[PDB]
Amino acid sequence: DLTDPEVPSFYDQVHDSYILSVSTAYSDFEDTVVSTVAVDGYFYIFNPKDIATTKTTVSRFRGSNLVPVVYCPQIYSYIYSDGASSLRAVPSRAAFAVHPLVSRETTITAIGVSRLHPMVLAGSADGSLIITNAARRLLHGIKNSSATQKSLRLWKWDYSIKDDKYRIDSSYEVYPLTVNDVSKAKIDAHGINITCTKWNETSAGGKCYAFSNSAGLLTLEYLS
DNA sequence: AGATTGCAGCACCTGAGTTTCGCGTATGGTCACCCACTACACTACTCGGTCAGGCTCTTACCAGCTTAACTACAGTTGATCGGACG
Repeated sequence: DLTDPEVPSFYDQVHDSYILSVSTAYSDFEDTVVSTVAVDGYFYIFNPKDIATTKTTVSRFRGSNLVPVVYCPQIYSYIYSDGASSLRAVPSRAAFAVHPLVSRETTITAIGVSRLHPMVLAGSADGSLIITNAARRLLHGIKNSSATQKSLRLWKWDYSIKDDKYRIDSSYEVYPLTVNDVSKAKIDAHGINITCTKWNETSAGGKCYAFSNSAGLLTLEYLS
């Protein structure tokens, strides 16, 4: 309680080890459920009214030391990296309904989403930044999912061990949804991994986004 | 409002990511056999000293003599010896 910070309202065990990310799935029609992932790999959704009577599991991942999880409030779905190399959506009231959104050759390290639109931004540690419409997956039929949903690479960082440049590539690439795909882990230059990515969420700024690599090359674009 | 057509819902054959598995190939581990080296106590044949046997050589003769030297009697002079000195 930010007004009474001396003692917590509750202190209950929910994971075996380090809890990496916690996220709130707010709604005008359902309880404020909370999701959590940890180095033990479990993804749990629960209601803070009573954890013990409500705790539910979405998945167990391989133990991974950075797992981005965010809430897409336009479609009431959590958006998460599987700790390896796929982006997936899970509705807060149907945990079994896991839909994979995109596959990448290197781990998804940062994810961003906004309160005004369903556009999800995901950055992989290969320096690739991808955009995809999560609502097109969530609000439509299962049958033609392998062809009706696609993604676009907005930018790619690259680096040369001998030339020492950072080499931002503006060229757009379309990646279709490989549903049955393998997890992958291609190692890449230390500075070119994407450390954060977020859209501005005001109406005036709503087409603007910001992203960063780990060397320091913060980058912003207005999508017009 | 019918002839032309799409959506998409049903069912069944199928495909890969993922898993469990069998074997190769090769490696450390069990343990059984029989070998090498060592050694305390022993086996046994020969060599060696001692003794007898008995065959063997070589001596030197009896008294006398007659060829050969000693072996006692015998006289002035040494120089250790006692026993006392320095």
